Amino acid sequence: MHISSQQHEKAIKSYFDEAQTQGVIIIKEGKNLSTYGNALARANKEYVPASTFKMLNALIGLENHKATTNEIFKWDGKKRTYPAWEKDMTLGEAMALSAVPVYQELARRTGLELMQKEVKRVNFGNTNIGTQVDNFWLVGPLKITPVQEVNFADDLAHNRLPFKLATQEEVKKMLLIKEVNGSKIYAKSGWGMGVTPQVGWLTGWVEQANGKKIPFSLNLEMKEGMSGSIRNEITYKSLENLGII
Ligand SMILES: *[B]([O])([O])C1=[C][C]=[C]C([N]C(=O)OC([C])([C])[C])=[C]1
Ligand SMILES: O=C[C@H](O)CO
Ligand SMILES: O=C[C@H](O)CO
Repeated sequence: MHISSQQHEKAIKSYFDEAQTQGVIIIKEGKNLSTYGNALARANKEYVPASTFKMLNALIGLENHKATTNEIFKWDGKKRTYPAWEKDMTLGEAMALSAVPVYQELARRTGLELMQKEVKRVNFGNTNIGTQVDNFWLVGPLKITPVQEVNFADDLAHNRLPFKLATQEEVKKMLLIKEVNGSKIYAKSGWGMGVTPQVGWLTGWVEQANGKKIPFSLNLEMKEGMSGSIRNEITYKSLENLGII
């Protein structure tokens, strides 16, 4: 509309600056990528995917019959970092809670050889999973750029990934995080705990009421003390500033 690009860029930059971190949000409209934020050079830099990999882990596990969407993964009874992980849950529940143990079990079911084949087949990030099937998305060697993440989101949103349609639809159902006046936001957060500096992600898309899908990827540095919700807050403020929601 009437707001200048200068003003949108200043606003979105300010959301990162006010959080006292450095980051970017990339938005894709059709084929065009737009880069906003306070550290634009991050757009083509590699970071661990962290829990954003759960989207791909789920696609792989479902496609390869290593789980179903109704299967309840039982809690083993051992102490976890958060109480919400000390419970039985499905893949979709684990997606929302970013329950690493569930997705480590899924990864171990898939196994190293198949996992590597599938990550290569999808062309995800640097494509390298190394030798440890249960943490390769967390500590390396798998890495991905924000441009690659928004492009993955665009692929999933439009059922373009090399998986069955129904596999993609199943995973997409797991990713609904917010509804805002008629728009739906599908996304997965990431937080690279135990990498340094720590990366934060929120990668997904907006499905507008008219059916248009607008992929995005937020990437920032998570600082001591920071709440995970800052990823969501910056994302929503940016999308709102641009009129996408
Ligand atoms: B994900 O939301 O980025 C996520 C959830 C839980 C835990 C981790 N990372 C993690 O446990 O990393 C090690 C390095 C294994 C402590 C990430
Ligand atoms: O990393 C530190 C902050 O961006 C300072 O305002
Ligand atoms: O940039 C994105 C492509 O999707 C991966 O090489």
